[PDB]
Amino acid sequence: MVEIDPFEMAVKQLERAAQYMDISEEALEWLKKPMRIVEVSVPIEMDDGSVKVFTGFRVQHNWARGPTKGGIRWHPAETLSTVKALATWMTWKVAVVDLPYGGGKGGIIVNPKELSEREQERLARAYIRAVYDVIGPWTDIPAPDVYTNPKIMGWMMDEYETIMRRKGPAFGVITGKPLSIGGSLGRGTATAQGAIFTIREAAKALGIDLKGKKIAVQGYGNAGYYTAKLAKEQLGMTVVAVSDSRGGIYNPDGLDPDEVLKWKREHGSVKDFPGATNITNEELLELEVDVLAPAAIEEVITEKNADNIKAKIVAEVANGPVTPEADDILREKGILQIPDFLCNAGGVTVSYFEWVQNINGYYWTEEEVREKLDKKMTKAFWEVYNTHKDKNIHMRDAAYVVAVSRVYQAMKDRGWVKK
Ligand SMILES: NC(=O)c1ccc[n+]([C@@H]2O[C@H](COP(=O)([O-])OP(=O)(O)OC[C@H]3O[C@@H](n4cnc5c(N)ncnc54)[C@H](OP(=O)(O)O)[C@@H]3O)[C@@H](O)[C@H]2O)c1
Ligand SMILES: N[C@@H](CCC(=O)O)C(=O)O
Repeated sequence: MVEIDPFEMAVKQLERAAQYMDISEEALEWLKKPMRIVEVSVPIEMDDGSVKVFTGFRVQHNWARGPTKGGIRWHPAETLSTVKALATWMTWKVAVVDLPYGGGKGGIIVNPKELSEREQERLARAYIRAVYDVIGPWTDIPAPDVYTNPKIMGWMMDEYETIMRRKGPAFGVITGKPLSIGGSLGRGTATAQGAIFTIREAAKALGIDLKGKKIAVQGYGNAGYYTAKLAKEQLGMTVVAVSDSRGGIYNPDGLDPDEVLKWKREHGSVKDFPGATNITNEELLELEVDVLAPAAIEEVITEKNADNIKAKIVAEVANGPVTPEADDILREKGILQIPDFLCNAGGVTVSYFEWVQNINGYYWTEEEVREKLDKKMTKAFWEVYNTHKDKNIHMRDAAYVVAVSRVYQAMKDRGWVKK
Protein backbone atom coordinates (compact mmCIF):
# COMPACT_ATOMS: atom_id res chain seq x y z
CA MET A 1 0.00 0.00 0.00
CA VAL A 2 3.11 2.19 -0.03
CA GLU A 3 3.10 5.07 -2.51
CA ILE A 4 6.64 4.33 -3.68
CA ASP A 5 9.25 1.65 -3.01
CA PRO A 6 10.84 2.24 0.43
CA PHE A 7 14.39 1.28 -0.58
CA GLU A 8 14.20 3.33 -3.78
CA MET A 9 12.94 6.29 -1.75
CA ALA A 10 15.77 5.87 0.75
CA VAL A 11 18.37 5.77 -2.04
CA LYS A 12 16.78 8.85 -3.61
CA GLN A 13 17.02 10.68 -0.28
CA LEU A 14 20.66 9.62 0.11
CA GLU A 15 21.57 10.96 -3.35
CA ARG A 16 19.47 14.10 -2.94
CA ALA A 17 21.34 14.85 0.28
CA ALA A 18 24.79 13.82 -0.96
CA GLN A 19 24.34 16.50 -3.61
CA TYR A 20 25.23 18.96 -0.84
CA MET A 21 28.47 17.34 0.32
CA ASP A 22 31.88 16.20 -0.90
CA ILE A 23 31.77 12.40 -1.11
CA SER A 24 33.51 10.13 -3.61
CA GLU A 25 31.52 8.14 -6.16
CA GLU A 26 32.79 4.81 -4.82
CA ALA A 27 31.71 5.72 -1.29
CA LEU A 28 28.25 6.65 -2.59
CA GLU A 29 27.97 3.31 -4.41
CA TRP A 30 29.05 1.54 -1.22
CA LEU A 31 26.45 3.44 0.82
CA LYS A 32 23.62 2.83 -1.68
CA LYS A 33 23.77 -0.95 -1.19
CA PRO A 34 23.22 -2.99 2.00
CA MET A 35 26.41 -4.74 3.05
CA ARG A 36 24.75 -8.05 3.99
CA ILE A 37 21.20 -9.37 3.50
CA VAL A 38 20.06 -12.71 4.94
CA GLU A 39 16.71 -14.16 3.88
CA VAL A 40 15.73 -17.20 5.94
CA SER A 41 12.81 -19.58 6.25
CA VAL A 42 11.35 -19.67 9.76
CA PRO A 43 9.46 -22.94 10.43
CA ILE A 44 7.18 -23.14 13.45
CA GLU A 45 4.59 -25.64 14.66
CA MET A 46 1.06 -24.25 14.86
CA ASP A 47 -1.41 -24.97 17.65
CA ASP A 48 -3.13 -27.59 15.48
CA GLY A 49 0.15 -29.48 14.97
CA SER A 50 0.88 -28.41 11.39
CA VAL A 51 4.19 -26.82 10.39
CA LYS A 52 4.11 -23.34 8.83
CA VAL A 53 7.08 -21.58 7.23
CA PHE A 54 7.37 -17.79 7.36
CA THR A 55 9.84 -15.49 5.63
CA GLY A 56 12.41 -13.67 7.77
CA PHE A 57 14.92 -10.99 6.83
CA ARG A 58 18.04 -9.75 8.58
CA VAL A 59 19.61 -6.88 6.64
CA GLN A 60 22.68 -5.05 7.92
CA HIS A 61 23.51 -2.13 5.62
CA ASN A 62 26.87 -1.03 7.04
CA TRP A 63 29.06 -1.77 10.07
CA ALA A 64 31.93 0.68 9.53
CA ARG A 65 31.21 2.54 12.78
CA GLY A 66 30.56 -0.60 14.83
CA PRO A 67 28.11 -3.46 15.34
CA THR A 68 24.85 -2.93 13.49
CA LYS A 69 21.69 -1.98 15.38
CA GLY A 70 18.02 -2.10 14.44
CA GLY A 71 14.68 -3.49 15.48
CA ILE A 72 12.66 -6.47 14.27
CA ARG A 73 9.34 -5.77 12.55
CA TRP A 74 6.57 -8.36 12.38
CA HIS A 75 4.26 -7.34 9.56
CA PRO A 76 2.04 -9.01 6.92
CA ALA A 77 2.69 -6.16 4.44
CA GLU A 78 6.45 -6.27 5.03
CA THR A 79 8.83 -6.70 2.09
CA LEU A 80 12.60 -7.10 1.79
CA SER A 81 12.73 -3.59 0.33
CA THR A 82 11.12 -2.22 3.51
CA VAL A 83 13.74 -3.93 5.69
CA LYS A 84 16.55 -2.65 3.46
CA ALA A 85 15.21 0.91 3.70
CA LEU A 86 14.83 0.61 7.47
CA ALA A 87 18.42 -0.65 7.87
CA THR A 88 19.68 2.20 5.68
CA TRP A 89 17.78 4.69 7.85
CA MET A 90 19.11 2.95 10.95
CA THR A 91 22.65 3.66 9.76
CA TRP A 92 22.02 7.42 9.61
CA LYS A 93 20.03 7.22 12.83
CA VAL A 94 22.98 5.84 14.79
CA ALA A 95 25.43 8.10 12.95
CA VAL A 96 23.59 11.35 13.73
CA VAL A 97 23.62 10.89 17.52
CA ASP A 98 27.22 9.62 17.36
CA LEU A 99 26.85 6.02 18.47
CA PRO A 100 29.44 3.25 17.89
CA TYR A 101 26.86 1.34 15.81
CA GLY A 102 26.23 0.51 12.20
CA GLY A 103 22.78 0.16 10.65
CA GLY A 104 20.69 -2.99 10.76
CA LYS A 105 17.13 -4.26 10.71
CA GLY A 106 15.15 -7.47 10.84
CA GLY A 107 11.65 -8.62 10.10
CA ILE A 108 9.19 -11.45 9.65
CA ILE A 109 6.30 -11.45 7.18
CA VAL A 110 3.59 -12.47 9.65
CA ASN A 111 0.32 -11.19 11.10
CA PRO A 112 1.01 -11.41 14.87
CA LYS A 113 -2.64 -10.67 15.67
CA GLU A 114 -3.46 -14.15 14.22
CA LEU A 115 -0.83 -15.93 16.35
CA SER A 116 -1.23 -17.18 19.91
CA GLU A 117 1.28 -16.66 22.71
CA ARG A 118 2.89 -20.07 22.22
CA GLU A 119 3.02 -19.57 18.45
CA GLN A 120 4.65 -16.15 18.91
CA GLU A 121 7.26 -17.63 21.25
CA ARG A 122 7.96 -20.44 18.78
CA LEU A 123 8.28 -17.90 15.96
CA ALA A 124 10.76 -15.78 17.93
CA ARG A 125 12.86 -18.81 18.91
CA ALA A 126 12.87 -20.17 15.36
CA TYR A 127 13.86 -16.75 13.99
CA ILE A 128 16.79 -16.67 16.41
CA ARG A 129 17.77 -20.21 15.40
CA ALA A 130 17.66 -19.11 11.75
CA VAL A 131 19.66 -15.87 12.08
CA TYR A 132 22.06 -16.85 14.90
CA ASP A 133 25.01 -16.96 12.50
CA VAL A 134 24.76 -13.24 11.65
CA ILE A 135 23.81 -11.74 15.04
CA GLY A 136 25.66 -11.24 18.30
CA PRO A 137 26.55 -8.76 21.05
CA TRP A 138 29.38 -7.43 18.85
CA THR A 139 27.97 -8.27 15.39
CA ASP A 140 24.26 -7.39 15.22
CA ILE A 141 21.99 -6.26 18.06
CA PRO A 142 18.24 -6.50 17.33
CA ALA A 143 15.55 -4.55 19.18
CA PRO A 144 11.78 -4.11 19.41
CA ASP A 145 9.90 -2.59 16.49
CA VAL A 146 6.36 -2.51 15.03
CA TYR A 147 4.26 -5.38 16.43
CA THR A 148 7.16 -6.57 18.59
CA ASN A 149 7.54 -5.96 22.31
CA PRO A 150 9.93 -6.66 25.24
CA LYS A 151 8.21 -10.03 25.73
CA ILE A 152 9.37 -11.26 22.32
CA MET A 153 12.75 -9.65 23.01
CA GLY A 154 13.16 -11.74 26.16
CA TRP A 155 12.16 -14.91 24.31
CA MET A 156 14.73 -14.15 21.61
CA MET A 157 17.41 -13.42 24.22
CA ASP A 158 16.70 -16.72 25.99
CA GLU A 159 16.94 -18.65 22.73
CA TYR A 160 20.20 -16.91 21.82
CA GLU A 161 21.64 -17.65 25.26
CA THR A 162 20.64 -21.31 24.92
CA ILE A 163 22.36 -21.56 21.53
CA MET A 164 25.41 -19.56 22.70
CA ARG A 165 25.96 -21.83 25.73
CA ARG A 166 26.47 -18.74 27.94
CA LYS A 167 30.00 -18.12 26.63
CA GLY A 168 29.75 -14.33 26.63
CA PRO A 169 27.43 -11.40 27.33
CA ALA A 170 24.23 -12.93 25.97
CA PHE A 171 22.14 -10.19 27.61
CA GLY A 172 23.77 -7.74 25.19
CA VAL A 173 22.73 -9.61 22.05
CA ILE A 174 19.37 -7.80 21.98
CA THR A 175 17.90 -4.64 23.50
CA GLY A 176 14.47 -3.57 24.67
CA LYS A 177 14.43 -6.48 27.13
CA PRO A 178 12.34 -6.78 30.29
CA LEU A 179 14.01 -5.32 33.37
CA SER A 180 14.08 -8.70 35.15
CA ILE A 181 16.23 -10.30 32.45
CA GLY A 182 18.72 -7.48 31.90
CA GLY A 183 16.46 -4.57 30.99
CA SER A 184 17.25 -0.86 31.19
CA LEU A 185 15.36 1.88 33.03
CA GLY A 186 13.73 4.42 30.74
CA ARG A 187 13.82 2.13 27.70
CA GLY A 188 10.03 1.85 27.66
CA THR A 189 9.58 5.58 27.05
CA ALA A 190 12.85 6.02 25.15
CA THR A 191 11.75 7.04 21.66
CA ALA A 192 8.94 9.17 23.09
CA GLN A 193 11.36 10.96 25.42
CA GLY A 194 13.74 11.64 22.54
CA ALA A 195 10.89 12.93 20.39
CA ILE A 196 9.71 15.19 23.22
CA PHE A 197 13.23 16.57 23.68
CA THR A 198 13.53 17.26 19.95
CA ILE A 199 10.11 18.93 19.90
CA ARG A 200 11.10 21.13 22.85
CA GLU A 201 14.36 22.10 21.13
CA ALA A 202 12.53 22.85 17.88
CA ALA A 203 10.03 25.04 19.72
CA LYS A 204 12.92 26.80 21.43
CA ALA A 205 14.52 27.43 18.04
CA LEU A 206 11.21 28.67 16.59
CA GLY A 207 10.43 30.78 19.66
CA ILE A 208 7.14 29.00 20.43
CA ASP A 209 5.78 28.36 23.93
CA LEU A 210 4.37 24.84 23.84
CA LYS A 211 2.21 25.19 26.98
CA GLY A 212 -1.46 25.10 26.00
CA LYS A 213 -0.73 24.18 22.38
CA LYS A 214 -2.16 21.26 20.41
CA ILE A 215 -0.52 17.98 19.40
CA ALA A 216 -1.99 15.33 17.11
CA VAL A 217 -0.41 11.87 17.26
CA GLN A 218 -0.85 9.17 14.62
CA GLY A 219 -0.55 5.59 15.82
CA TYR A 220 -1.16 4.52 19.41
CA GLY A 221 1.58 1.94 20.00
CA ASN A 222 4.70 2.05 22.16
CA ALA A 223 5.88 5.29 20.56
CA GLY A 224 2.63 7.10 19.80
CA TYR A 225 0.96 6.57 23.17
CA TYR A 226 4.07 7.45 25.14
CA THR A 227 4.69 10.51 22.94
CA ALA A 228 1.16 11.76 23.61
CA LYS A 229 1.48 11.06 27.34
CA LEU A 230 4.85 12.79 27.66
CA ALA A 231 3.72 15.77 25.57
CA LYS A 232 0.69 16.20 27.83
CA GLU A 233 2.84 15.76 30.94
CA GLN A 234 6.27 17.30 30.25
CA LEU A 235 5.60 19.88 27.53
CA GLY A 236 2.17 20.88 28.86
CA MET A 237 0.61 20.19 25.46
CA THR A 238 -3.05 19.37 24.78
CA VAL A 239 -3.56 16.07 22.96
CA VAL A 240 -6.51 16.81 20.67
CA ALA A 241 -6.47 13.69 18.47
CA VAL A 242 -5.01 10.18 18.45
CA SER A 243 -5.39 7.22 16.10
CA ASP A 244 -4.60 3.60 15.34
CA SER A 245 -4.96 1.38 12.27
CA ARG A 246 -8.76 1.30 12.58
CA GLY A 247 -9.21 5.06 12.81
CA GLY A 248 -8.80 7.98 15.17
CA ILE A 249 -10.56 10.09 17.77
CA TYR A 250 -10.47 13.89 17.83
CA ASN A 251 -11.45 16.22 20.67
CA PRO A 252 -10.96 20.02 20.68
CA ASP A 253 -10.97 20.08 24.50
CA GLY A 254 -8.20 17.48 24.77
CA LEU A 255 -7.84 13.77 25.54
CA ASP A 256 -6.41 11.94 28.54
CA PRO A 257 -3.91 9.40 27.15
CA ASP A 258 -4.42 6.93 30.01
CA GLU A 259 -8.19 6.70 29.51
CA VAL A 260 -7.71 6.34 25.75
CA LEU A 261 -5.18 3.55 26.32
CA LYS A 262 -7.56 1.78 28.71
CA TRP A 263 -10.38 2.05 26.15
CA LYS A 264 -8.08 0.70 23.43
CA ARG A 265 -7.07 -2.25 25.60
CA GLU A 266 -10.68 -3.00 26.59
CA HIS A 267 -12.05 -2.63 23.05
CA GLY A 268 -9.13 -3.31 20.70
CA SER A 269 -9.13 0.17 19.18
CA VAL A 270 -9.49 3.82 20.15
CA LYS A 271 -12.60 4.13 17.97
CA ASP A 272 -15.87 5.28 19.57
CA PHE A 273 -14.08 6.69 22.62
CA PRO A 274 -16.59 8.62 24.80
CA GLY A 275 -16.59 12.38 24.34
CA ALA A 276 -14.61 12.22 21.08
CA THR A 277 -15.42 12.31 17.38
CA ASN A 278 -14.42 9.42 15.12
CA ILE A 279 -12.20 10.46 12.20
CA THR A 280 -9.80 8.87 9.75
CA ASN A 281 -6.01 8.97 9.71
CA GLU A 282 -6.17 11.15 6.60
CA GLU A 283 -8.42 13.56 8.49
CA LEU A 284 -6.14 13.52 11.55
CA LEU A 285 -3.08 14.38 9.46
CA GLU A 286 -4.96 17.42 8.09
CA LEU A 287 -6.07 18.78 11.48
CA GLU A 288 -5.27 22.32 12.63
CA VAL A 289 -2.65 21.54 15.28
CA ASP A 290 0.65 23.02 16.40
CA VAL A 291 2.56 19.72 16.49
CA LEU A 292 1.88 16.64 14.37
CA ALA A 293 3.66 13.40 15.33
CA PRO A 294 3.26 10.45 12.95
CA ALA A 295 4.14 7.33 14.95
CA ALA A 296 2.89 4.58 12.63
CA ILE A 297 3.51 2.95 9.25
CA GLU A 298 5.77 4.82 6.84
CA GLU A 299 4.75 6.98 3.87
CA VAL A 300 1.72 8.76 5.34
CA ILE A 301 2.52 12.20 3.89
CA THR A 302 2.73 12.37 0.08
CA GLU A 303 1.65 14.67 -2.75
CA LYS A 304 -1.89 13.58 -1.90
CA ASN A 305 -1.89 15.51 1.37
CA ALA A 306 1.40 17.41 1.60
CA ASP A 307 -0.34 20.73 0.89
CA ASN A 308 -3.10 19.92 3.41
CA ILE A 309 -0.77 19.68 6.42
CA LYS A 310 -1.42 22.56 8.82
CA ALA A 311 1.00 21.89 11.68
CA LYS A 312 3.77 24.28 12.70
CA ILE A 313 6.15 21.42 13.60
CA VAL A 314 6.03 17.89 12.17
CA ALA A 315 7.83 15.45 14.47
CA GLU A 316 8.59 12.34 12.40
CA VAL A 317 8.48 9.79 15.21
CA ALA A 318 7.91 7.06 12.63
CA ASN A 319 10.59 5.74 10.27
CA GLY A 320 10.35 7.54 6.94
CA PRO A 321 6.78 8.83 7.18
CA VAL A 322 7.29 11.71 4.71
CA THR A 323 8.36 11.41 1.07
CA PRO A 324 11.09 13.69 -0.36
CA GLU A 325 8.57 15.43 -2.60
CA ALA A 326 6.31 15.96 0.40
CA ASP A 327 9.41 17.22 2.23
CA ASP A 328 9.90 19.86 -0.48
CA ILE A 329 6.23 20.87 -0.33
CA LEU A 330 6.28 21.15 3.47
CA ARG A 331 9.50 23.20 3.43
CA GLU A 332 7.96 25.51 0.83
CA LYS A 333 5.07 25.96 3.26
CA GLY A 334 7.33 27.11 6.09
CA ILE A 335 6.74 24.01 8.23
CA LEU A 336 9.69 22.90 10.36
CA GLN A 337 10.32 19.16 10.14
CA ILE A 338 12.29 17.09 12.62
CA PRO A 339 13.95 14.41 10.46
CA ASP A 340 12.79 10.85 11.01
CA PHE A 341 16.13 9.40 12.09
CA LEU A 342 16.82 12.36 14.40
CA CYS A 343 13.41 12.72 16.07
CA ASN A 344 13.11 9.07 17.14
CA ALA A 345 16.81 8.52 17.87
CA GLY A 346 16.02 8.40 21.59
CA GLY A 347 14.95 4.78 21.31
CA VAL A 348 18.19 3.65 19.69
CA THR A 349 20.12 5.84 22.14
CA VAL A 350 18.60 4.14 25.18
CA SER A 351 19.06 0.80 23.40
CA TYR A 352 22.76 1.69 23.18
CA PHE A 353 22.71 2.50 26.89
CA GLU A 354 21.12 -0.88 27.63
CA TRP A 355 23.72 -2.64 25.48
CA VAL A 356 26.51 -0.84 27.36
CA GLN A 357 24.97 -1.86 30.69
CA ASN A 358 24.66 -5.47 29.50
CA ILE A 359 28.22 -5.78 28.20
CA ASN A 360 29.68 -4.05 31.28
CA GLY A 361 27.46 -5.98 33.71
CA TYR A 362 26.66 -2.74 35.56
CA TYR A 363 23.26 -1.07 35.39
CA TRP A 364 22.41 2.61 35.74
CA THR A 365 19.51 4.53 37.26
CA GLU A 366 16.60 6.43 35.73
CA GLU A 367 18.23 9.82 36.33
CA GLU A 368 21.53 8.92 34.64
CA VAL A 369 19.77 7.50 31.57
CA ARG A 370 17.49 10.54 31.40
CA GLU A 371 20.40 13.00 31.62
CA LYS A 372 22.56 11.19 29.06
CA LEU A 373 19.64 10.88 26.63
CA ASP A 374 18.77 14.57 27.01
CA LYS A 375 22.39 15.55 26.44
CA LYS A 376 22.78 13.38 23.33
CA MET A 377 19.47 14.39 21.75
CA THR A 378 20.04 18.11 22.37
CA LYS A 379 23.54 17.96 20.87
CA ALA A 380 22.39 16.04 17.79
CA PHE A 381 19.37 18.28 17.19
CA TRP A 382 21.39 21.48 17.51
CA GLU A 383 24.08 20.11 15.19
CA VAL A 384 21.46 19.32 12.54
CA TYR A 385 19.71 22.67 13.03
CA ASN A 386 22.88 24.74 12.69
CA THR A 387 23.84 22.55 9.73
CA HIS A 388 20.61 23.33 7.87
CA LYS A 389 20.81 27.02 8.79
CA ASP A 390 24.42 27.53 7.68
CA LYS A 391 23.97 25.80 4.32
CA ASN A 392 20.34 26.93 3.75
CA ILE A 393 19.10 23.41 3.04
CA HIS A 394 16.27 21.14 4.15
CA MET A 395 16.38 19.57 7.61
CA ARG A 396 16.41 16.00 6.29
CA ASP A 397 19.41 16.78 4.09
CA ALA A 398 21.32 18.50 6.90
CA ALA A 399 21.02 15.47 9.19
CA TYR A 400 22.34 13.37 6.30
CA VAL A 401 25.33 15.70 6.05
CA VAL A 402 25.85 15.19 9.78
CA ALA A 403 25.31 11.43 9.56
CA VAL A 404 26.73 10.14 6.27
CA SER A 405 29.96 12.13 6.63
CA ARG A 406 30.68 10.34 9.90
CA VAL A 407 29.99 6.99 8.24
CA TYR A 408 32.12 8.12 5.30
CA GLN A 409 34.97 8.97 7.67
CA ALA A 410 34.75 5.48 9.16
CA MET A 411 35.35 3.89 5.77
CA LYS A 412 38.32 6.17 5.16
CA ASP A 413 39.64 5.02 8.54
CA ARG A 414 39.17 1.36 7.58
CA GLY A 415 40.56 1.48 4.04
CA TRP A 416 37.25 0.35 2.52
CA VAL A 417 37.30 3.30 0.11
CA LYS A 418 40.54 5.02 -0.87
CA LYS A 419 39.00 8.33 -1.94
N1 LIG B 1 9.38 0.30 18.47
C1 LIG B 1 10.41 1.08 18.80
O1 LIG B 1 11.13 0.82 19.75
C2 LIG B 1 10.68 2.31 17.98
C3 LIG B 1 11.75 3.27 18.43
C4 LIG B 1 11.87 4.40 17.51
C5 LIG B 1 11.06 4.52 16.39
N2 LIG B 1 10.14 3.61 16.07
C6 LIG B 1 9.33 3.81 14.87
O2 LIG B 1 8.03 4.30 15.21
C7 LIG B 1 7.00 3.61 14.51
C8 LIG B 1 5.98 3.06 15.50
O3 LIG B 1 6.54 1.94 16.18
P1 LIG B 1 5.82 1.33 17.48
O4 LIG B 1 6.87 0.65 18.33
O5 LIG B 1 4.94 2.40 18.08
O6 LIG B 1 4.87 0.19 16.85
P2 LIG B 1 3.76 -0.54 17.76
O7 LIG B 1 3.62 0.23 19.05
O8 LIG B 1 4.07 -2.01 17.79
O9 LIG B 1 2.41 -0.33 16.90
C9 LIG B 1 2.28 0.77 16.01
C10 LIG B 1 0.91 1.40 16.18
O10 LIG B 1 0.55 2.12 15.00
C11 LIG B 1 -0.74 1.72 14.53
N3 LIG B 1 -0.71 1.52 13.06
C12 LIG B 1 -0.16 0.48 12.41
N4 LIG B 1 -0.31 0.61 11.06
C13 LIG B 1 -0.98 1.76 10.84
C14 LIG B 1 -1.46 2.50 9.66
N5 LIG B 1 -1.27 2.03 8.40
N6 LIG B 1 -2.11 3.67 9.87
C15 LIG B 1 -2.32 4.15 11.10
N7 LIG B 1 -1.90 3.54 12.22
C16 LIG B 1 -1.24 2.36 12.16
C17 LIG B 1 -1.08 0.41 15.22
O11 LIG B 1 -2.45 0.37 15.58
P3 LIG B 1 -3.17 -1.03 15.92
O12 LIG B 1 -2.90 -1.23 17.39
O13 LIG B 1 -4.62 -0.78 15.58
O14 LIG B 1 -2.48 -2.02 15.01
C18 LIG B 1 -0.15 0.34 16.43
O15 LIG B 1 -0.84 0.63 17.65
C19 LIG B 1 7.66 2.48 13.73
O16 LIG B 1 7.53 2.75 12.32
C20 LIG B 1 9.11 2.48 14.16
O17 LIG B 1 10.02 2.34 13.06
C21 LIG B 1 9.94 2.54 16.83
N1 LIG C 1 14.35 3.38 15.90
C1 LIG C 1 14.90 2.03 15.93
C2 LIG C 1 15.52 1.73 17.30
C3 LIG C 1 15.50 0.26 17.67
C4 LIG C 1 16.68 -0.13 18.54
O1 LIG C 1 16.61 0.07 19.77
O2 LIG C 1 17.68 -0.65 18.00
C5 LIG C 1 13.84 0.99 15.59
O3 LIG C 1 13.09 0.61 16.49
O4 LIG C 1 13.76 0.58 14.44
